[PDB]
Amino acid sequence: IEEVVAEMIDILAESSKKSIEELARAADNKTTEKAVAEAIEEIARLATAAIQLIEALAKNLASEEFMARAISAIAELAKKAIEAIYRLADNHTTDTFMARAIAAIANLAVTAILAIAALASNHTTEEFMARAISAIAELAKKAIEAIYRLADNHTTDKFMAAAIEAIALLATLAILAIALLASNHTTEEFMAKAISAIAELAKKAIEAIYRLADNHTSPTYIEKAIEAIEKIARKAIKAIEMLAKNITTEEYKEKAKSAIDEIREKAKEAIKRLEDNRT
Amino acid sequence: IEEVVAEMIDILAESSKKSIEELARAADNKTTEKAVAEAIEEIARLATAAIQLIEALAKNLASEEFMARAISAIAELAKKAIEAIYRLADNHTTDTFMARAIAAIANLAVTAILAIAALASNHTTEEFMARAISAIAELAKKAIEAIYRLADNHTTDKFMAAAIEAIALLATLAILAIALLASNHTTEEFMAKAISAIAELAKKAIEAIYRLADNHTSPTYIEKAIEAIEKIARKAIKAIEMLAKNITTEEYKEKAKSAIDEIREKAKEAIKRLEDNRT
Amino acid sequence: IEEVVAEMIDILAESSKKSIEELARAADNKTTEKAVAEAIEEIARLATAAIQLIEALAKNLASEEFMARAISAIAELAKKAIEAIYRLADNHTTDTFMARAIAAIANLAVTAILAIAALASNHTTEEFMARAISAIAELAKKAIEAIYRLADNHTTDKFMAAAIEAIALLATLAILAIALLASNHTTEEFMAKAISAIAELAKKAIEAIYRLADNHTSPTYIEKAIEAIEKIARKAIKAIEMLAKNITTEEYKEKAKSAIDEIREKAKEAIKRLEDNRT
Repeated sequence: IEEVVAEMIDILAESSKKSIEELARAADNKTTEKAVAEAIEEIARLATAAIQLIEALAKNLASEEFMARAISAIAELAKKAIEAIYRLADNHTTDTFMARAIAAIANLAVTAILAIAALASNHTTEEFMARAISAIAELAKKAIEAIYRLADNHTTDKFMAAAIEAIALLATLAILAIALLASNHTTEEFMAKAISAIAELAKKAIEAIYRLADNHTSPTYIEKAIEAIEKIARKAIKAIEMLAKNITTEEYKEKAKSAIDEIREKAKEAIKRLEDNRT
Repeated sequence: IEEVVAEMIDILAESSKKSIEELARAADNKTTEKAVAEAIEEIARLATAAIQLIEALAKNLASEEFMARAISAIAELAKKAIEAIYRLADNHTTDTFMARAIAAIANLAVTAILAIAALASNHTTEEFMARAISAIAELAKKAIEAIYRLADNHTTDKFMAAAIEAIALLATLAILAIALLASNHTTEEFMAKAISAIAELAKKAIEAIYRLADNHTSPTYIEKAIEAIEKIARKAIKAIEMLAKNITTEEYKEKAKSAIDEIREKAKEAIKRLEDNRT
Repeated sequence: IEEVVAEMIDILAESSKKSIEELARAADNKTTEKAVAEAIEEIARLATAAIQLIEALAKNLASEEFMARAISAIAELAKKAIEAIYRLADNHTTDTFMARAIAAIANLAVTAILAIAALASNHTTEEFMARAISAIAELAKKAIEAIYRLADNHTTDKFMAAAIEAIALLATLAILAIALLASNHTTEEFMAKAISAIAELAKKAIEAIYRLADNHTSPTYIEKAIEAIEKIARKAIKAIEMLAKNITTEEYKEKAKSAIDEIREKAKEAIKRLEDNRT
């Protein structure tokens, strides 16, 4: 009975969340930063382990109802961990450790997204697939935002550039993950939302990278930021287009065409602002 | 040829065993405590990594004989790692690190249990599944006492509660894992053996939590211990109940209810005296 | 679309590689030996992480060329990390840290090989499997040399014995992995090539261990070295034989008989010279 298996999943989830919180609460009472990073590491490893366990267990589910429960559980684990890591990250003074917290957030997000994507591939109901797609989008945006806020506190362009790199992958993979699942929708309504979700991800990543990039002093890194931004846009456009290639009603695609145009105009404007501020 | 795959699995196991003890042996002559904790984590990683590798290798096996060896290998790894961690944990003076050691064992035990469950799910023969049931029970019991033994030498009570929770999950997860495997049996005698295993785990876990509670100083903790105990009891009973539902013969059922009756009252017995030890 | 999954794989591979080079670059300018080791741990985990992600994704591919891309990607990941680690290991003065470095190199190679082995099992065309066998063999040979070069820099015979062990495990598993993959060849031309790969691996591992053993002063470790060499030879010979039973043409078998003989003669020569060096 998967109900019992889903219960096994819940048990793992609640404990993981509980452990994460207490460890976080413990970290607030510690002084030396190396140990604070360890608290983040413990949170990161626990979340990664639990996600891996739940996924492997989730493959043994035939019921979408229970598969949605596993995905629902997995997403909250990621979000909870990301928040815990973020607030702990606010207490770091060394960019190296702040970079590691950023690294941890990205890797959790990638792990969670890919896990959800792999599970979501087995859904026949579009409603549940839309929820999985929604979860991925929310995870990507959350992780990207956390990284941005942390990035403002770096002094080294190299570390800010490293943050930019991490954001780009979160954007790319999330889009790709969404694309694979969105390709499997027969309902036109849900397909339009994926385009909307993708567009928002593109806008978020592009804006964040711009804002970090605007704080660079070295031309070499700003050029890397510019390179990164358009690649996100080009990826997003293909995703929207390919999904649009398989939809028949133009009403929704005209908005999809609008989405493509907005992504371009936002990206072109962002890059344009960056080049104008270069020497 | 699975013989070769089993040979790869065996090689992985022996190497893992070799590394774990050596690291443990090294740790006994080092002080610091940080390095001993590092050794424990390394041991945890070795066992977890090896178990994950072995499972993945074991999943491509069709012959049950080789799979039982794989299940046995996983069981042996845990016991060696657990025993090693326990003896090393006794060499720490800072209770926090012993609490961390408890975390490693619990997470380690869970990894092994689910792995065995996943392998055992592919068995058609009740005999080999029965070996897995005993193994899972033995892993939980070994880990639970190990956690129990460690809790007695520390000074901060809440970590006993942290230990108590960890104990609860081992009991909790083991029961469900046992339930899933027992569910695939057609012969009534073996189901009774599984119920007995469940009963032993429950009493084992419940007694431990009780023994920790008398060593607690503040009132809220025993209520949590009480909370922990009862959740274990109701489920185990429910698991036994649902398994008893699958028996047609009148003889065995009285023992299943006997198991239920013993689990309830003994649990009741443990808890109420705590109220006598409660303020 | 498998292209999209392969596209996701591409992002992960380049990024892991991106991070690996950067971590290596940072490590070379730092002074605390632990921080270099810390970077190595990061290199190991990231390399391990990407493989863990890629493998699960690659299993969802139907086109074999894309599977070969994944095998290639995994292979390139391992080599890059190993090379990076070696460069860092040369900067260690303490053998203790070097033993850990040896472990990391070994563990990465094992991870990649097993991943490829699991992936390679899904190829029906002998051509790509021959590439898969080749990739595994080259990874093994590369890892053996890196460890061998590092072993030359140790002062403690015990740590070299650990290095000898590390070489042995890689040789054995690669040989066994190749055997499993070679078992799936129908063309005798291709089966003979797998035998050749095994023979080269055997001679290489034996050669490394022999040269390391000559630098020992203690008989106890050299006796372990004879043991180490001999176990490898026995495994390789039987592996080649098992492959030979499924060959129908006597011509290729003579090469296998030759291959076995070359392995045997190499081992006795190696062992005998070691016996001449005992007191």
